[PDB]
Amino acid sequence: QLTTESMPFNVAEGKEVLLLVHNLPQQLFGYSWYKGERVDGNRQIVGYAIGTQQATPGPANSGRETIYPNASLLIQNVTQNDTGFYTLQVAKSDLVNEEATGQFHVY
Amino acid sequence: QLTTESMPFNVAEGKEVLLLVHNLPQQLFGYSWYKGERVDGNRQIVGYAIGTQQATPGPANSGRETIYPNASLLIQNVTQNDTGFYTLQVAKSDLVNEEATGQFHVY
Ligand SMILES: CCCCCCCCO[C@@H]1O[C@H](CO)[C@@H](O)[C@H](O)[C@H]1O
Ligand SMILES: CCCCCCCCO[C@@H]1O[C@H](CO)[C@@H](O)[C@H](O)[C@H]1O
Repeated sequence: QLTTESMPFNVAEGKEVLLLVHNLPQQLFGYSWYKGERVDGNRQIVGYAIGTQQATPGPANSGRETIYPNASLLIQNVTQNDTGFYTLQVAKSDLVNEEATGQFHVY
Repeated sequence: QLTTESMPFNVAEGKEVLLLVHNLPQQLFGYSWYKGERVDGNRQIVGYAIGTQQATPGPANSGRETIYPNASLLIQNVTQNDTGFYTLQVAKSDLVNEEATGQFHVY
C-alpha cells in the first residue's frame, strides 16, 4: 500500500531527483529514510518527526538531501553513489511500523 | 551499545526462553520485535508503547510471547519454528532509531 517512486526514474548525473511517497497512513509519528534495501541505523540518512517538525541526520547523510513534511526526499547534484535503492520507514505510535523501498538509476 | 541476549542460549523445545535487553537509549517512545535478522513489518511480532503499555500483535505473533516495560521478551512452549534470530527496534523520538539482533537454539 505504502509506496515510493522517483521522479525522474532515470537521472542524469549532477541533476536532481525527488523520491515521492504515496498512501501514507492515517496517523504516523514520523519518517526514517535509509540508503539501500533494508531498515538499518548505520545506513540512515535522516529521521523526521511531524509534531515538532524535526529532522536529524543519520550517518548515511551526505548533506545534499532535503526531507519535506509529507515524507518526500529531494537529492541535488546527485552522484553515482546515490544510484539505486532507497528505503522509508513510517513510524507509528503503536510501534507497528510500515516500510517502503524504491530506486532510481543514475547515468 | 543496545544489545540483546538469550536466556537460555539453548532451549529445550517445550520450555521457555527470555530475551534480555541491555542499554536502552534515553528518549525512546516504544519497541518493535521482528522475527529474523532484519527490521521488517512483514515478520513483526509486536509493536509496544511504553507510556500506555499497549502491545500490538504483528504478523509474526504466535500468542506465546510476553513483553516487559524494559523491552525483554519471554517466549513459552517454545517450538522449532521459534529457533534462531530475533531483531529489536527501539523507536527514538528523533526517529534516529536503534536496532539489535540476538538468537537462540531449540533442541
Ligand atoms: C522540488 C521540491 C519541491 C517540493 C517537494 C514536495 C512535493 C510534494 O510531494 C508530493 O505531493 C503530492 C500531494 O501532496 C503527493 O501526491 C505526492 O505523493 C507527494 O510526494
Ligand atoms: C519470567 C521473568 C520475566 C520478567 C522480566 C525479565 C526481567 C527484566 O530483565 C532485567 O533487565 C535487563 C535484561 O532484561 C538486565 O539489565 C537485568 O539483569 C534483568 O533482570
